[PDB]
Amino acid sequence: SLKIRDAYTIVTCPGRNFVTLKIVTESGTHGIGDATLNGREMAVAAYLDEHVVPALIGRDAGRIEDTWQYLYRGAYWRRGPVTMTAIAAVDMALWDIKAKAAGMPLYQLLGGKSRERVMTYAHCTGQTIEDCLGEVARHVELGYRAVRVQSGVPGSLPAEHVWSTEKYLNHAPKLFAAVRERFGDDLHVLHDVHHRLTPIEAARLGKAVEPYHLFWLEDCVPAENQESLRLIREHTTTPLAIGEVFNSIHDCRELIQNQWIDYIRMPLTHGGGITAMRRVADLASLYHVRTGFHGPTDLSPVCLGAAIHFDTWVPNFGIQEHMPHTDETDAVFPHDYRFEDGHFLAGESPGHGVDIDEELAAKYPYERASLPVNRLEDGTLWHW
Amino acid sequence: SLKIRDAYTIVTCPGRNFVTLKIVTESGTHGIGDATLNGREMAVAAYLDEHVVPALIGRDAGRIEDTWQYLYRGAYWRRGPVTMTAIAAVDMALWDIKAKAAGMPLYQLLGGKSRERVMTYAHCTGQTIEDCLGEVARHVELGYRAVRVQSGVPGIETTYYEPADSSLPAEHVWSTEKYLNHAPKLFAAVRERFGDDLHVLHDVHHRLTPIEAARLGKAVEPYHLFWLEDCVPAENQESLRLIREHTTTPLAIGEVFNSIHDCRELIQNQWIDYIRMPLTHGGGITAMRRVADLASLYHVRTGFHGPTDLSPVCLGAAIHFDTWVPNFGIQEHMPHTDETDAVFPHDYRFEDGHFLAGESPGHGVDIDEELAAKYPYERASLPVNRLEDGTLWHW
Ligand SMILES: [Cl-]
Ligand SMILES: [Mg+2]
Ligand SMILES: [Mg+2]
Repeated sequence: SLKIRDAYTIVTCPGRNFVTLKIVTESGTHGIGDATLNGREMAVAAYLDEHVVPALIGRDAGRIEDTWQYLYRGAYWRRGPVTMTAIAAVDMALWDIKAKAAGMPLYQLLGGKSRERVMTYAHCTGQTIEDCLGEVARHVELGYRAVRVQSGVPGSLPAEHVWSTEKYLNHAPKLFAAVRERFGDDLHVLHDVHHRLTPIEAARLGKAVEPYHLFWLEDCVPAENQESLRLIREHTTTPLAIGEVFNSIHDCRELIQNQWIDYIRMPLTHGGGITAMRRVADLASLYHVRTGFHGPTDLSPVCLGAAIHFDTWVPNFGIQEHMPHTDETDAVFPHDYRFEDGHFLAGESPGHGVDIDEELAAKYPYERASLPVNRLEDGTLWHW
Repeated sequence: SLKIRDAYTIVTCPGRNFVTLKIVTESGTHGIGDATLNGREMAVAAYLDEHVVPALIGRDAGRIEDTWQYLYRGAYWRRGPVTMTAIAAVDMALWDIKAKAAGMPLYQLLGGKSRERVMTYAHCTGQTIEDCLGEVARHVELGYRAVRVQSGVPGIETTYYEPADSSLPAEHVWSTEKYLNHAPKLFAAVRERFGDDLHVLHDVHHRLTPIEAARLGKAVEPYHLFWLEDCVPAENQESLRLIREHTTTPLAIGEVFNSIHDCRELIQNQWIDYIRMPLTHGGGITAMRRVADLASLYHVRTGFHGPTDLSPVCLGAAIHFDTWVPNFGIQEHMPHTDETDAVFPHDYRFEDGHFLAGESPGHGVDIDEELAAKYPYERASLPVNRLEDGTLWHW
């Protein structure tokens, strides 16, 4: 393997912000990794630019494991979203370089294909239940076998939304009943609670939606305290998914080992890269837990390409979220993964199959954009 | 309550790097908060500059709790050293403002004094055991009632003073077995020369596995350590169980934590005796009050991390906190340089081995921005540790 000659970040906004890390070896071979942390992007950019990048110069790029441990342990302050995203970007770039050196697409390096295609789900959202059903129909036509459904509840800086738990709990089952009435049983139907309930509230929701057989009920409750899942699991057989806001195996080890969830959602970019996520997937597999990588637009095509490779190999694959990037984003990040009849197909190019067009990236300057916050009707700052 | 008219960071290196957040209200009143994260300073600087500061403008400065929740929950990505340090800086600055508004020193706002002075410990280090003993003698004469003792390990070139000593991480070498065979000799020697009154502390600094730390704890029981600190890496909190079940040497942990969720189980299971997470890295006064209160239910006491890499702003606020908190254990003292002290004027005092909280309204610390500008940032990273075979280990 060859030494790192150069490493640098690229920041671009082709429809939204992305941060990318590029590593270049003495042979000229290079790899890239996603470093995007939505709404806190420059924290990661600075973590990389000032503290990590300079330490990479001269390192042996082949030493993926050593580098991961060096950045993880060597930071002294361990775990965290900025921290683990910086580490993920390095890790992804190094796996890219290793696969290129091997002359293999990334999935081959990981252990080869376990499946012929990677099932996705699409976001189907409407203001009304009827609007949502319209979106489902349009996505089913495109070949999506699974859909995440959400509808309105009647009644630069962060936007401020208002929330009512009880109005939502009383309304949500109506959406799922309408989805089943219109589409029947074959369709996989997913729902994202987006952190807003307490455990016994989520247990009530879980029970209420059992007749609709959801693929998963996602992020029922904030789970910094992993025990938060216990009451839900004890009271419902609706499958549960969690973890897009996680960055470490230590955020979910207990959730997994106690069989409190069915799908782990932590993605490559935020969960410490391929190196770390293999270990999470493997722990999950001991307990029948499957992968369900977060895949919003705010993870770049670099992450998506690598995710599709990972998805193609991992035995306990569950599903891959798909929120299509804009044409501008796809142009900045040329890639060889393909979408066909509701599924991804991994690329065959050595590496994870994604590149970055630096000249085109430079046409789209960073523009600050923040995630919304949520407040209760009395003004209480809540979970968004 | 007044609105925030301005907010900004100040970066300065009067001997080492500090990052400070300053918040200014409509009336001109201001507060400051420590934002320093040793070896990753610019990540926090950017977190604040690019993402938090712009959202602070126009907010009601009196709404400390709401602002804490807004930044913690609103980030979406929760916890973590960069995240929680940024939040702590805001929180500290806002408590500073509130205490000034109340016309009270911070400890009064928290519930008043629980003690008349704040006991500290000093760092005593030397290449040989004899060198270390000379330092103990020197600090005991200064009035320290407590000392953390560290000495070199024969057959090991470098062991765990400003650790962030290079632009890029220095590479140290480590041998667990040489350390385990040697360390008890240090404590034996300290007790032989100084007797039983002195509080003696030791920092294992993350290098052992649980059963190894169990062995060490047992071996040092005769020497009655105040605490054995950071025995094992503790992302998996269960890592403390074997140690606790095998030794009665008191245990301290947590300088590398940033959330109550990093130590909830350690505390509730009674696996530690002292919690070390400090204000700057632990989400500020708002969060650390809750951590200290959970700890008190289980006889756990506070032992705030107090290295040079937390600024006088943190130290001053820590001393106020220490003065009020019922379950106070001890306050670490690593003296700042004269230049650092000049850049952050403050009213806490050190007398006869103890801190005395200030009496001026606020946390009693300010920053001289004109002076701070005279000391430019200089990157400094913490070292890494490798085993003798080259394995990247825990520093
Ligand atoms: Cl972080
Ligand atoms: Mg989600
Ligand atoms: Mg320590």
